[PDB]
Amino acid sequence: NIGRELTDEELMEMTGG
Amino acid sequence: NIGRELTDEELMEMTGGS
Amino acid sequence: KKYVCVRQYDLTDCGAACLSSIAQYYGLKMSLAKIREMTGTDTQGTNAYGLIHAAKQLGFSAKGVKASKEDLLKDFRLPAIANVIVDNRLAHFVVIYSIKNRIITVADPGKGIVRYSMDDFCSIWTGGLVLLEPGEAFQKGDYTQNMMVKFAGFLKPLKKTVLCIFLASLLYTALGIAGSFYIKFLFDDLIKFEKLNDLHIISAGFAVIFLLQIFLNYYRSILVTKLGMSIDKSIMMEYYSHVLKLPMNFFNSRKVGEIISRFMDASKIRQAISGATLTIMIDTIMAVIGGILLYIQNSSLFFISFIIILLYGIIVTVFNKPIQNANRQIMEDNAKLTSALVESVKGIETIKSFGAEEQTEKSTRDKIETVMKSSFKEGMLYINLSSLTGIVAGLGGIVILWAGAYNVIKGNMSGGQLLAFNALLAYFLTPVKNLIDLQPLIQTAVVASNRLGEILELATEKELREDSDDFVISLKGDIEFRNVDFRYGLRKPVLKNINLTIPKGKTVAIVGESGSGKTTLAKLLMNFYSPEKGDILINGHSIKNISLELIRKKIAFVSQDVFIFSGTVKENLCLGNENVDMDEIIKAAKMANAHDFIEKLPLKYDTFLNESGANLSEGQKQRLAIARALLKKPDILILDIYGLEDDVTVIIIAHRLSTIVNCDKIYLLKDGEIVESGSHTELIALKGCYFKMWKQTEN
Amino acid sequence: KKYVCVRQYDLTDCGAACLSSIAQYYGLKMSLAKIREMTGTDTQGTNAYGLIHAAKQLGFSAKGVKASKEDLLKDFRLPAIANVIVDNRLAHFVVIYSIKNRIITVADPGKGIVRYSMDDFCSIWTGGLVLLEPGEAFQKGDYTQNMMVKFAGFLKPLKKTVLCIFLASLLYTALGIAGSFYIKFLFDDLIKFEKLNDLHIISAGFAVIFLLQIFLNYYRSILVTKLGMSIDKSIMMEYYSHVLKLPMNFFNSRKVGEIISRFMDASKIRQAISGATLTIMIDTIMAVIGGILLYIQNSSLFFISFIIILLYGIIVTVFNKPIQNANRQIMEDNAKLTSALVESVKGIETIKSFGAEEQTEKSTRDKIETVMKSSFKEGMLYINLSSLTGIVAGLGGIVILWAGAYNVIKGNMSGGQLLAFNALLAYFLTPVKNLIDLQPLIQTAVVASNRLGEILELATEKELREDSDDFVISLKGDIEFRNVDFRYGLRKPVLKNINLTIPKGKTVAIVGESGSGKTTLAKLLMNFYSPEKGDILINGHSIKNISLELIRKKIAFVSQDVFIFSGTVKENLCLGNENVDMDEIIKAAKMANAHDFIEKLPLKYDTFLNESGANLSEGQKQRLAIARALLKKPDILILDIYGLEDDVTVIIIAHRLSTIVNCDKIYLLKDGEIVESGSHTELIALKGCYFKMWKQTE
Ligand SMILES: CCCCCCCC/C=C/CCCCCCCC(=O)O[C@@H](COC(=O)CCCCCCCCCCCCCCC)COP(=O)([O-])OCC[N+](C)(C)C
Ligand SMILES: CCCCCCCCCCCCCCCC(=O)OCCCOP(=O)(O)OCC[N+](C)(C)C
Ligand SMILES: CCCCCCCCCCCCCCCC(=O)OCCCOP(=O)(O)OCC[N+](C)(C)C
Ligand SMILES: CCCCCCCCCCCCCCCC(=O)OCCCOP(=O)(O)OCC[N+](C)(C)C
Ligand SMILES: CCCCCCCCCCCCCCCC(=O)OCCCOP(=O)(O)OCC[N+](C)(C)C
Ligand SMILES: Nc1ncnc2c1ncn2[C@@H]1O[C@H](COP(=O)(O)OP(=O)(O)O)[C@@H](O)[C@H]1O
Ligand SMILES: Nc1ncnc2c1ncn2[C@@H]1O[C@H](COP(=O)(O)OP(=O)(O)O)[C@@H](O)[C@H]1O
Repeated sequence: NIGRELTDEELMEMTGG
Repeated sequence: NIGRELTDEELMEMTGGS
Repeated sequence: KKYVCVRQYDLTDCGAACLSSIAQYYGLKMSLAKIREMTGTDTQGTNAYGLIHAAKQLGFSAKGVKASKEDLLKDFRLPAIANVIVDNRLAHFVVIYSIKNRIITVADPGKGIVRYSMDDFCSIWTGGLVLLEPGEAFQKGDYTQNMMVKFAGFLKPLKKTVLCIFLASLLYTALGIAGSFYIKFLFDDLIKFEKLNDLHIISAGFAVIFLLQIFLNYYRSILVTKLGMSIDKSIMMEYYSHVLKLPMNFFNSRKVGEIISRFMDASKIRQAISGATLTIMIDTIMAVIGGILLYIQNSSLFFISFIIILLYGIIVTVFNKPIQNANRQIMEDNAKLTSALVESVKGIETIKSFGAEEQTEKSTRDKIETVMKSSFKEGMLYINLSSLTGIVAGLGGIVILWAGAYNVIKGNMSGGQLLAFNALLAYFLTPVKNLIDLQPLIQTAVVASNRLGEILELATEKELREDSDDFVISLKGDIEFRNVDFRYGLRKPVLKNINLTIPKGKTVAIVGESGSGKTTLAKLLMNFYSPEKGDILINGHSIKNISLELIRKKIAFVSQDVFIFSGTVKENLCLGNENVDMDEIIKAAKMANAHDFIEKLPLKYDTFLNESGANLSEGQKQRLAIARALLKKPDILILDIYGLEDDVTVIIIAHRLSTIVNCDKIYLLKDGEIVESGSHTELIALKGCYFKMWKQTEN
Repeated sequence: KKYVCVRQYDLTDCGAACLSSIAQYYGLKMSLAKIREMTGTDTQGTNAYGLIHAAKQLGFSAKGVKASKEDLLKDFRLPAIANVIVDNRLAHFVVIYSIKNRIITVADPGKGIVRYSMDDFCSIWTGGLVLLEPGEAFQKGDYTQNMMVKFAGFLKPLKKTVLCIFLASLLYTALGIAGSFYIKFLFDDLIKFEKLNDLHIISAGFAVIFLLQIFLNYYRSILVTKLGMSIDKSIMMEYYSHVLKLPMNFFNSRKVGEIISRFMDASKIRQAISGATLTIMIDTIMAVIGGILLYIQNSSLFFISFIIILLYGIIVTVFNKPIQNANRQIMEDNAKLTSALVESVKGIETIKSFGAEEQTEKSTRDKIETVMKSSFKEGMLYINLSSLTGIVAGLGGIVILWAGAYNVIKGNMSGGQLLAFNALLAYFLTPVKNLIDLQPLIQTAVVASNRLGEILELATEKELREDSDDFVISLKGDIEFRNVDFRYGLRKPVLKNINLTIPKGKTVAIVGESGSGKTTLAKLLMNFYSPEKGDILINGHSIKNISLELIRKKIAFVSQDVFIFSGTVKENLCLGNENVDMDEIIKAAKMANAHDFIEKLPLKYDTFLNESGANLSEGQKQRLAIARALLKKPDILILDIYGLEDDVTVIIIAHRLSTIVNCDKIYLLKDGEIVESGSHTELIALKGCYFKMWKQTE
């Protein structure tokens, strides 16, 4: 239970590659 | 004088190399 | 447990590699090419949403949070995919395994297992974490296969060639070992007793032996070359034949360079399939025989030789890993420099306009300096390795001569025996050195075999298709979309809810703004992609149950992005069709109105189009595509000309509102849904969004 | 009289190479770059008109004709230029040199001197011919410069390093030659007399000698690596700095790969600037010393070794050329295969739509078969070369041992001396073999040096500038095009006598169809290109007499082909200038309404746009370009009224007439002329073409 659970909009925003 | 003289417009149609 | 780091195969599979590493940590091994498509990886990369979706699809309980520096010190799950930004340029994914105290150990898919200070990691860390647990429905397994065993099956039709190479190598080795005693016979027998008559006969015999050895080397070199050519051709053609059958989501999620770069993997696989196999099975026997002979000559000198080869092996093994790390850094720096050079040459207009020539010179100078530094690091590594190997070899030779002289003085051997030992050394140390030098080759070939053969496991387009129908032959009818949804690989949904019916044998036009999705409907109607939810019906029949060949044959799509391949004008028009009459070709070219400039071109319908029709203009290339589509003689025609029968359905995709006034029906697509539909007059009178965009654009 | 065959440096310079070959045959030698730029060679090659134009410029009298097989045997100038359709896939230029007994001799710039039959030549021949002959205004000479001279002049600052490498190499050679006598001391003196303590002492001494040799090799390798990197960096940076100053006709006429391959040419040059010089010096001295020592040991064995190295050199020299030809063929086949693979992968959707997977598979299989066939021909060449070299080396070693044993039996030598001779052979055969092996390295370096250094002789953009008065400080005023003529290279003219006037501070627009030449006016206004006839005037003064810095600084051009460089948003918006404060960039972004999307980014004004703004799309890159142009603060702005000063001229280029109605003046560009000029109401009246395009467009 660390920090704040990110929403689908925020999940789709932190990328990599 | 071997052949028909090419015109100045038709000369640009005789290209080569790419 | 052990820390698993799965290295990347390409430049944009960071999240897939991290998920694979975490899955393998808990005992679930899968190919990277399957996890890469589960995560929705594409050209841009992977987002945390794809990682969560794939992990939940893998049985893991997945969650995504944004944390702070102090949140790390708290206790939580071990694997912990994390987001970083290296060089402040591009985002990246790593796996933070454990936090002992102030030290962060991470599996980086691009480098390996590395360790950062807490401050350094917190500097590069972006605060985003992907928490993973092995769920409740997570089952352990190993769903991979040995690629090297798979590619070793190409040797089965070449058993005769392999046997011939083996026999030639055995004869070559035997003749060389026999010829290594010439100097012993010289010094011990001929020179000592002044046998002039024999000298000539023995010398001629050894010359004949050497000539036979040369002939055997010639023959086996030809055989090895032919074997390698065959294996390369087989692997390359198998890979290409499989790639040509894969769905469109394979090509849209990968670059052209990624697909083409695996043609160089075939050579790497061949190296260990053929050369390494030959080296093992030949040099093992050769080294055993050479060591037996050396031990027969002298035990102490054989022990010295064994120590020499052991030291060489230790040095090479120690220098193996550092050398491959520096080469990768050089390749990365060279790629950066090449990108900078190409990008500055292509944008010379802007550089000259803004006067940014000194800036470009400085940037290129800095990148060249970086490349030179990396090259010097690798060169220093190679120089150190060569110096150590040379020390070992030269001192070993000197010590061998020293101990041989000592033994000759003591009477254990003779000078001719010492020189014969020096030759049999050349027939002993070389096989073991060749066997030792197989580690980089085998490692590279294993990596390449996995990289190439994980794609051969991918299901083809025909395999994924369900049962077809042998009673649907014509696609004429009504095209209807029932609650169609679509996304381009775990991204924002292009279409949110699509409901539209296209009347039979009519002309319709879908209107919208840039990025509305009209091209997506065009692709979905041709089964290039499948809707994630909904259905597409053509004359009361599901789009999935119609034969794929019929779907591709009876539907034509002409876009502004035409594709012309190198070949004659007739060859481009006859793409995929072999037996076609020339009258049909000229009729289609006349209908497409491309029959004028083609005749203007030399050779008429044989003009080779250099570099994808570079000589032709944009307006001309479109007309060839239209002629090709008309030659296909389709039932549905999607344009972005009109001379077909009225029965064919015609669909028009355009952002302009003027050329489609006469269309029978107009569908307005906004925000991924069909907001308005009907004829032009009805939409104009309806005072909908069509009226707004008509007043804004066309006034 | 020798037949001169100038080879190609690139793919599109066949006609330039042919004209250079003819000129050299007639006694005029020039660099290929100047001839290439006179012929109008570009990315599509050159045509006949360019060849006659350059020949007339070069003092020749030239003409172009179309002949037949009946005219290919009459009396005419023996050296001519002929057009071929090689492979029925590529048009190309060759030079005809002699026809007699029905055998055509042609210099092909891509292959060399070749001889076809009448049938094959007439099969490939197009019938076109260029006839040339020296005229009254013909001047011979040699205007080409030696490039090895200057690329070795780069070695002048690094002479101390070369001297250190030389001294280390001589010390290494002396230590190795001294250590070559260990086997002689063993067999002749230590083993024979059973001296055990002396054995240990001499063995330790020779071990120390070998260790010193290893240290010297370490030091020399470090120095050589550093010298090579220094010379590579110097050549590369010189080439790049000169290239960045060249005019835009240098970049329009060449591809990106053509400009980039000179970076590999730099390393090719260095391999002979550094490697060949040190090799020649060190190995010549070492070979002489080793030969003297071998002759002292035994004359007959020395003669045998000399014959060995002579045979090796003969074999290598004979095999040199076919290996190069096979390698060239292999590279060509690899290029064709890669092109086919890239085309098939890029156009996979069309292949799937038309069901041409089997045809593409068969075509790629055929190209792979061709590549493999070309690779086996070079493989067999190397196998034959290695087999002959191995025969020579092994039989020479056997014969050396045979003759040495004969001499030892006859008392002319000793066994230790024979073993020492075998050890010393490494210091005579290796240097001469290395000297022989320099033939492929020096020819390649010469070709690379010519390729790279012919560009460095080209005039830069500032050099070609005329006299510029330093009184003009602003470009605000009427823009006049007087009788402006232009053509891209030696092609058909694009602008035929443009004459127009753009008022001061007014928003005017240029309309026309696609490909009319509207962008050409903008490019000429920015002085990227100069008009071949006519003049362009800003504020009365001629554009040629205003400093290039002011022209490039006070004129901005934003088109659809926006280029964004790999860097932060602030870095791209601050291209060219760095002494800019953030409030100015904020104001420009607000004016270009680009502020919002930059704000909603991971790092506002610091987001790194990888792969030339791959994150952004068409619509944001244009806004970034507009913001950058506004930061430029131009007196003339060309677009495809944000802030400004109400006297800054704005010129709009478009083909959709809807957005031009409000423009003060509208210039219709047809057939290379400004046919109609006026307001929207005036032109839409009974004027002619403008009404036609207005009614057709909407
Ligand atoms: C201090 C000592 C330093 C010495 C270093 C000096 C080394 C510098 C050397 C430089 C050599 C430069 C040669 C270039 C010119 C060749 C021209 C040519 O056309 O060749 C042609 C033939 O060639 C031959 O047939 C034989 C060549 C004669 C070379 C003599 C021996 C080489 C060196 C001896 C060394 C002795 C050293 C002794 C030392 C004691 C090539 O034609 P092709 O198309 O390729 O194929 C031919 C096929 N065909 C056969 C069917 C026809
Ligand atoms: C005299 C008694 C000896 C008895 C021993 C019997 C064993 C016989 C074997 C001999 C060795 C021969 C094997 C070597 C084969 C070889 O090495 O073959 C050379 C190729 C010659 O052909 P090549 O010159 O390459 O063709 C033209 C190429 N080029 C010049 C145009 C470049
Ligand atoms: C007294 C009896 C006398 C009999 C004499 C007979 C001698 C016969 C000798 C043949 C042996 C030849 C086998 C050679 C095998 C070989 O030479 O194999 C190379 C090893 C390469 O693999 P390696 O370097 O060990 O990998 C490192 C891995 N790791 C440590 C990094 C984890
Ligand atoms: C009488 C019997 C005759 C048999 C003849 C057979 C010949 C045997 C020759 C094998 C040579 C193989 C040697 C391999 C040694 C080896 O493989 O050991 C290397 C050390 C591990 O180094 P490594 O982990 O790879 O990396 C660096 C890590 N570190 C050390 C820097 C910390
Ligand atoms: C294309 C493949 C060809 C490969 C061939 C390579 C072979 C290289 C060998 C060169 C010819 C060597 C033959 C020379 C033989 C010779 O030269 O034999 C030396 C000994 C003769 O004795 P000699 O030197 O005349 O001194 C006599 C003094 N004394 C003893 C009477 C006191
Ligand atoms: N090959 C692709 N891969 C991923 N996304 C794509 C691809 N092609 C289009 N898209 C996305 O789908 C959306 C639909 O755009 P598109 O249908 O091409 O517009 P239009 O209907 O005007 O042609 C776009 O916003 C684009 O970002
Ligand atoms: N960089 C170039 N190199 C060679 N030819 C060019 C180049 N740019 C344009 N052209 C040719 O010159 C003509 C100029 O037209 P252009 O200025 O592109 O029209 P518009 O401004 O309406 O797009 C075009 O027909 C094109 O064929």
